[PDB]
Amino acid sequence: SREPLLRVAVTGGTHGNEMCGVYLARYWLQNPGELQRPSFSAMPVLANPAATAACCRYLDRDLNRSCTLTFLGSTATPDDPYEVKRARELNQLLGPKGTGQAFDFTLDLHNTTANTGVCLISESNISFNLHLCHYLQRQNPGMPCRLFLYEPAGTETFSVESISKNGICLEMGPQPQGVLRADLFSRMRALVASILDFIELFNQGMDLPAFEMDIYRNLGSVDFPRTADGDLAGTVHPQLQDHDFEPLRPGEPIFKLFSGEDVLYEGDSIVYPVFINEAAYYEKHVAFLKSEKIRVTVPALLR
Amino acid sequence: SREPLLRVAVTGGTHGNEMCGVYLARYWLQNPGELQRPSFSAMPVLANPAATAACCRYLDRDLNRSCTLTFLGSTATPDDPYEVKRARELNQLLGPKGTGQAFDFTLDLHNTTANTGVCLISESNISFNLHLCHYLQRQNPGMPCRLFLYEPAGTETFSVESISKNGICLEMGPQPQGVLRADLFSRMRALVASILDFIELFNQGMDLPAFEMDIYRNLGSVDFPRTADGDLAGTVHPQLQDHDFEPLRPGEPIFKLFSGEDVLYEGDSIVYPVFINEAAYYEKHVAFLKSEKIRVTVPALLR
Ligand SMILES: [Cl-]
Ligand SMILES: [Cl-]
Ligand SMILES: [Cl-]
Ligand SMILES: [Cl-]
Ligand SMILES: [Cs+]
Ligand SMILES: [Cs+]
Ligand SMILES: [Cs+]
Ligand SMILES: [Cs+]
Ligand SMILES: [Zn+2]
Ligand SMILES: [Zn+2]
Repeated sequence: SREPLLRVAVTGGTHGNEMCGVYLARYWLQNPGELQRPSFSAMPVLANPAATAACCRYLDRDLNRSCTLTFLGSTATPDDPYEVKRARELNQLLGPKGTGQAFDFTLDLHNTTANTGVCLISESNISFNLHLCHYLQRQNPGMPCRLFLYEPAGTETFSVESISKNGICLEMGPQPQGVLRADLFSRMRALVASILDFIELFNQGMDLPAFEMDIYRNLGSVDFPRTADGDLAGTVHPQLQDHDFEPLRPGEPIFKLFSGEDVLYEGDSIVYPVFINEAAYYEKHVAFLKSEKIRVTVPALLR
Repeated sequence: SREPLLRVAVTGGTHGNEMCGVYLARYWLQNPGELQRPSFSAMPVLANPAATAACCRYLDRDLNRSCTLTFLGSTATPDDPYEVKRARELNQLLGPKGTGQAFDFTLDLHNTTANTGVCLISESNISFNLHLCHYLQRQNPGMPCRLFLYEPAGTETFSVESISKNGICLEMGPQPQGVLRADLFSRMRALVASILDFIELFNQGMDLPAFEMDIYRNLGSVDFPRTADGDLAGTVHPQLQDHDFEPLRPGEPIFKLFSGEDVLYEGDSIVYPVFINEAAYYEKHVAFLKSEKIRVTVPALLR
């Protein structure tokens, strides 16, 4: 017995310098009509108002890492990081996380400086999210739309979309932080419209037969090569740069050191690097994430 | 009677989030050998240490707009912007500006999120700078190396390189702020080496015969389309994005509004837009600069 998704949010500016989501959220707040469908209206939300006003990723800490139950359930304090305070507001608005009052679905919009193209980022393999990705793939022949599965591996989910009963991140790159490209703005705007169309079809009872699809599952990160003092000793190798989701094979170059030497991948198997050279990840010690490409069977969603 | 250039500086991190210059300056500070030539050694300088440590363009104000004689000659104050304080240090180091103690040449390194490719930015048409550009063009067949002339039009020059008797900015894009690409790092490193080779040949007495070359001269800026509240109402049109230094003709699209309409260029003549969609220029109200392409005659530099 299918439950429609009637409480749906689209969040932008979770990171204040990722410009598509910032400007889409700002635009929809003045022009909500675009987010309405017959069965439901999506609420646009500017997730990090202060980082957005300042055009930076975050003020005190990364909002998209502050939505764990531990943070949300913490006793308030004047000294709390801004984004912890804001996370608690989002929990009031779209949660409380893990309870029956939480929103049905939150679509959280992101941009990356990595050449990811269009990808959906999910913290679990819930079949609805896979059907959604498949639907976007179908609506956009020739346009890659990949699903990146990032299981928290324990213990606590941490993202803004995790506050809702379900949700997903739409990530689009490459785009410099603080830069709004018309091409990505329009594409994201059209993909959001399609995601809302999908929710509408789902609500109206569309049968979604079982299928198989390739997805990418997080294996873990690789840091930039560093000096003893943890400064960069090199950066992403020219042959790896811009090649997100493409096979990286053992013995292939992953970094170029300032001293001139190549650093080769020393893994035992082929992996698929994602988020290659994201500005925001330098301080996180991630030059790229390794993923495994796996073919999964997606259960039917039938009335 | 030619005067050699013996006091030469290469400045990086004038803007703390432009990563090629940041990491080249950091690397050369530990490995200066690369900046030595028979007749002279270039001194590497990290221009904005605090913005660089924080990986942002500036802390209080843009350092590359703080080197006017007015700022440099201002009475110090605890309340002074950080970059005004730092500008005064650079004036002590490489100046004082407009006096005989100033450095012979400062090469200031920049990155832009605009697709400029390689360009040299000069605040005057001094023939040495044009010969330099021509030499780089010759050393790199097939690689555009364009000269952008940005006369202050009065009254005061404002850049870090303007502190020295002469100088120039080497600008390379596109690169996201906070991202270091190996390809641009190596290219800038090789161009710096060539600039130093040129200074060495000049010092050793190379004759530089007169020639003609095309350059681009600043006409002024065009702001993003804005709402009454000065927020973005659109961004750079997809047909203009990434097309720096290419002809923009009257009647051609320059912006795409969020409402869907195109904004067309309404100028009387063809211009050549530069710095199209630079992150740092949003707050400066510049979506691009208009330039005129002009063929100039460059005087010989003979012993
Ligand atoms: Cl489906
Ligand atoms: Cl990439
Ligand atoms: Cl020449
Ligand atoms: Cl551009
Ligand atoms: Cs509608
Ligand atoms: Cs790719
Ligand atoms: Cs040398
Ligand atoms: Cs170009
Ligand atoms: Zn993000
Ligand atoms: Zn700069």
